[PDB]
Amino acid sequence: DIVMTQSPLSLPVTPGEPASISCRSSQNIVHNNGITYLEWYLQKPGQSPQLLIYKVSDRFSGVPDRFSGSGSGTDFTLKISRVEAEDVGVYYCFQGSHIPPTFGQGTKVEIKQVQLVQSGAEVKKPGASVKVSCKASGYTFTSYWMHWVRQAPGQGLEWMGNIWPGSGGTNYAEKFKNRVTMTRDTSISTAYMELSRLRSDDTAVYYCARSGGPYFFDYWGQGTLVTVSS
Amino acid sequence: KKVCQHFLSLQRMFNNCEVVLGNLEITYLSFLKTIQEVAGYVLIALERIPLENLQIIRGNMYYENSYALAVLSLKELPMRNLQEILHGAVRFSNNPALCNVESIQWRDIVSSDFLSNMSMDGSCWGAGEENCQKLTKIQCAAGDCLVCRKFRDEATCKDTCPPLMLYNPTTYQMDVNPEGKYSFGATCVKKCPRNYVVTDHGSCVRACGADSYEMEEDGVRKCKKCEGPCRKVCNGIGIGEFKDSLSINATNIKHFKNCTSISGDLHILPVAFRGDSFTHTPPLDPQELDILKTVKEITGFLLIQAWPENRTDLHAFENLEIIRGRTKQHGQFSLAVVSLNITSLGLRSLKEISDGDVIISGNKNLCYANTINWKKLFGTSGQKTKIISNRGENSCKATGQVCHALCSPEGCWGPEPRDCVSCRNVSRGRECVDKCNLLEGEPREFVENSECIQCHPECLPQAMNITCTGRGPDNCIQCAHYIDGPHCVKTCPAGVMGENNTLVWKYA
Ligand SMILES: *[C@@H]1O[C@H](CO)[C@@H](O[C@@H]2O[C@H](CO)[C@@H](O)[C@H](O)[C@H]2NC(C)=O)[C@H](O)[C@H]1NC(C)=O
Ligand SMILES: *[C@@H]1O[C@H](CO)[C@@H](O[C@@H]2O[C@H](CO)[C@@H](O)[C@H](O)[C@H]2NC(C)=O)[C@H](O)[C@H]1NC(C)=O
Ligand SMILES: *[C@@H]1O[C@H](CO)[C@@H](O)[C@H](O)[C@H]1NC(C)=O
Ligand SMILES: *[C@@H]1O[C@H](CO)[C@@H](O)[C@H](O)[C@H]1NC(C)=O
Repeated sequence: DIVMTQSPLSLPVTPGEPASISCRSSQNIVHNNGITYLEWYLQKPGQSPQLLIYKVSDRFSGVPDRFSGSGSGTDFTLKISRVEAEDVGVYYCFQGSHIPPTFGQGTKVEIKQVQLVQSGAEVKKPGASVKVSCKASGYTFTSYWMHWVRQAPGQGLEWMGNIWPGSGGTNYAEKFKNRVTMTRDTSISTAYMELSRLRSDDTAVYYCARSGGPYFFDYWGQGTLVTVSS
Repeated sequence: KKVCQHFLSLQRMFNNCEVVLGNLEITYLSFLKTIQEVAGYVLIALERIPLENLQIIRGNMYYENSYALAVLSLKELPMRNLQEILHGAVRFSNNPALCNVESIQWRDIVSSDFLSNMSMDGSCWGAGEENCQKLTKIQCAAGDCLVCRKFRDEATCKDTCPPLMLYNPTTYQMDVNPEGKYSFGATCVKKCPRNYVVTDHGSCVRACGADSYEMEEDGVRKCKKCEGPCRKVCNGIGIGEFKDSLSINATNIKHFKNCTSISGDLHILPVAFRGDSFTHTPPLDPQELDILKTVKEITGFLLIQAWPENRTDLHAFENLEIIRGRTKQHGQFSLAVVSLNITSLGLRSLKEISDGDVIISGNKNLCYANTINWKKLFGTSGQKTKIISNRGENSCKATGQVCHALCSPEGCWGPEPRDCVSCRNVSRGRECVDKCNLLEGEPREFVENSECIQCHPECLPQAMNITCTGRGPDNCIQCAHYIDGPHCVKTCPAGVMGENNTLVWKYA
């Protein structure tokens, strides 16, 4: 993958200060079409990640102008001129230019309609299989990639694959190529995620993000924590 | 006579090349000895290179401009036969190591092109005193001429080969030539040899794929004009390089420029116009959809789920006529126009839906879809349309959104007279006028199997009876312009060819 190292880590910022989080990529985030796919996803504590800077220096609709971003080549950064209680959370310098998307380490900033409803949290045993559902309503279901991001506790978000409900085409990640199965039920508009051969370190929160037009994970599911232990 | 167009490649391709239809591009060891005539320029860029038999340089192409004999940076280079460079200007520049060439003049090897004759680094020509310049001027050029001005069939010299087609006064028409000879290079050929095609000019070429197309009317392949866009097999969404593509985004677009016969199944999707981040493609510009206007056949299913809102019909598929269902959406549908904002269906060409059915649903503002009779489009009996959830038929009739009364009840793709599967009266090509211009109108056309065919432009309209019974100058009944025998023609044949290319005076 691409090592999306972030200059600050768990950086605490007092309110009303110009916070700056700089993230660098192991490889140049530049695609053949010439658009740099760098995004900064706000994940509030105990909440589904939401997009802020849909590009290296653009802004997501509904996100105030207080958020900013700037960078080129491998060095990127995010600027928050004014910071309030809302800006608290974890910022993930995401990259999409490389075939497998990879999130950053996770700079937890502290202090010094369309909705996709997931399933309920479940606890399984190692070696078993956990189907993770994600009901989709409010949009044409067979018109958006149904991405399946995961967040291992104590670690940054790890991509696991997606699925196109129109044809059922799935692209599992390399770490999950021969372990997971992403299916869907078009008639009733949900996409499932049967992860077989559960392991001790497979515990995570499998968000079912929905890829947007020029940005990834436009929408997200609540998150289905799947704790697995013996 | 071997005919040709890195160095080793040309070294082993020019080993013989007695006559080169292209250019003597000898660039960067004595592999050529018998290159008699070159129909082009000679890009010679080298010390010991014979070039002895190079006689004629026709200058059909040039390096920069009138660069017939282009050289740079060859004392043992005896081009002693290079004594007449036709229709070109010698670019004999930068000859530091060339010897015995300074003494000999460099202009007699050229004719009437001394204005573009610059040269910088009685009299012998090349290396060794055994060779001479062999002056002949101060129709043979380089020295029954051995090499002709334009064309040398077998031994004689001619400016033009006998044409492949010859006017016949016996039939009062311009006929074919029994002695027809294709002008291949500088030699007339009864039949075009070397597996070459019959070019528009008559000059045999092995690649006539530019602004034309290849057609076999006789035993020899013949290059004809590209009628509109000609055939171009092109991969569709799911087959070929687009095997895992989901739609025609801004990435697989352009790859569909001039793509006539899509070999797969197009996937116009909302994700195309919205653009997709995962597949690294930007939003598709609606003006880029005109690339798909070239499509005339889809050996699959044409699925359309999104169209630009500024477009009220499927203008990008106004030339789409076939939707042969080799691959079908959901196994039943070939044309799947679904949930669009088209006021009219717009597929004014669509005439052959072979295998699959048709679903036209979600078109909240399309009314004429139900008006069409789709038993004519279907190619098999196992097909049935699914045209539902369109604009209300009663409201459509009340609001006047019904196509022209100048159309057959067979149906219509839209309100304009262009969009109509069948028309009540005769039809004028794309459209269908109230009636052919039999007695009134400028085109003054005529009826042919319920179709207006414009009469030949060189026949004057007749205001008493029909303007012309049939298409072509022969069938026109009124001709203010001159007429050849019982047929009409542009002008009397004066500069034509006869038994021995004789100028047939014909009549006054
Ligand atoms: C945009 O079109 C391109 C092809 O032009 C598609 O990209 C391909 O994606 C598959 C996997 O989905 C890869 O195996 C191919 O190598 C890609 N091709 C190229 C040229 O990059 C892409 O899927 C299309 N996007 C959408 C939304 O349909
Ligand atoms: C989608 O279709 C609707 C209905 O056909 C379009 O509505 C018309 O838009 C034109 C252009 O401004 C107006 O002049 C008409 O009065 C509209 N008709 C009605 C009654 O809706 C609409 O424009 C299309 N979508 C877009 C955004 O172009
Ligand atoms: C199709 O049209 C395009 C227009 O850009 C042209 O470049 C291409 O050569 C054409 N292809 C043909 C005539 O086969
Ligand atoms: C052709 O048009 C004329 C004039 O409108 C009409 O009377 C006639 O019936 C038409 N011919 C047909 C429908 O065959």
